[PDB]
Amino acid sequence: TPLVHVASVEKGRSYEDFQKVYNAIALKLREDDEYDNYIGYGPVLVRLAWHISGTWDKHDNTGGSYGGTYRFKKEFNDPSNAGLQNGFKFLEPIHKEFPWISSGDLFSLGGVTAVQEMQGPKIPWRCGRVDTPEDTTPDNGRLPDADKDAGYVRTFFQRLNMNDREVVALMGAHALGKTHLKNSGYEGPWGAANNVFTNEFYLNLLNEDWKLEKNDANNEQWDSKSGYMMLPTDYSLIQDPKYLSIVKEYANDQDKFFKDFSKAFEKLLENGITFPKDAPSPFIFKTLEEQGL
Ligand code: HEM
Repeated sequence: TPLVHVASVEKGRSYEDFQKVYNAIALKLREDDEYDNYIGYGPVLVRLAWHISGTWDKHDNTGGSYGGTYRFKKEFNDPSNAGLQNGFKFLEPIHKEFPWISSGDLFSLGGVTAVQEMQGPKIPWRCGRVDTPEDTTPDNGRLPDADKDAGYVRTFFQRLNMNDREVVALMGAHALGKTHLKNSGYEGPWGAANNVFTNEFYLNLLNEDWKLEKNDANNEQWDSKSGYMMLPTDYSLIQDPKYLSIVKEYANDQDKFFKDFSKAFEKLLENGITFPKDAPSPFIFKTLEEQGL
């Protein structure tokens, strides 16, 4: 009924092989530091890994990270994917160096690497995604809109099998990077330390004096006098009572948030994938710093 996507390890590669891909991504992150006014590519990589995974539909098992479909024009040109071509171009040179890794494995590993190199938590990662044909490419319109409320958010995330806790944990990724008018019709960062992974998102949410205003794209965003912004969907996290108590927990405990994020992020990246019992356990990569590199 539902497609079945069995993870298949890239023939004859082990942990050490993947650690080398990780280290290559990481060294390039370190080196190409001028991107987006010195934010670096970390944030776009995280967003890339979420977008390739977010097309999943728990109803017929289509979409998700498995197929590396983002490589196809249809998904690549998804209006909701605007600005991701930058993460793509960053990974190409890497793919050329390690041509045996599948796309889905590379795209998703980029996300893990960025998080960990940006001082976030360790995210267990599993290999085995297999490139699928251009015809398995999901139609556009499965990624969420930003101009909605808590109800939309809850409903949406339900398609990916995420509960309230998972939704709020994952959204704390908004501490990274920023909106770009040209990409999404939103402009501004969510906080100050946008290339370091912290619970800043939650603090800003609770602590700033947010003003609803329209931007130059003629969209409404919540603006703070500190120069930060929140999307309607971000804001909705404090409008819903269930959401708001989680936000509070995270604002209060960065550890808690890190643990929750880690689980939800991995889950997000593994949705739609069946792992045979003989499959290797999830890998935990060392950072550059842990390797002395
Ligand atoms: C309701 C769900 C979400 C909505 C509506 C949303 C919307 C957006 C929008 C409109 C942008 C700005 C794009 C641009 O103009 O460059 C953005 C950026 C970003 N999103 Fe989200 N997002 C959502 C969930 C997530 C999740 C679950 C993650 C990761 C777990 C994530 C990670 C990021 C990151 C890191 C950026 C910054 C990228 C950069 O600086 O290029 N977002 N998101």
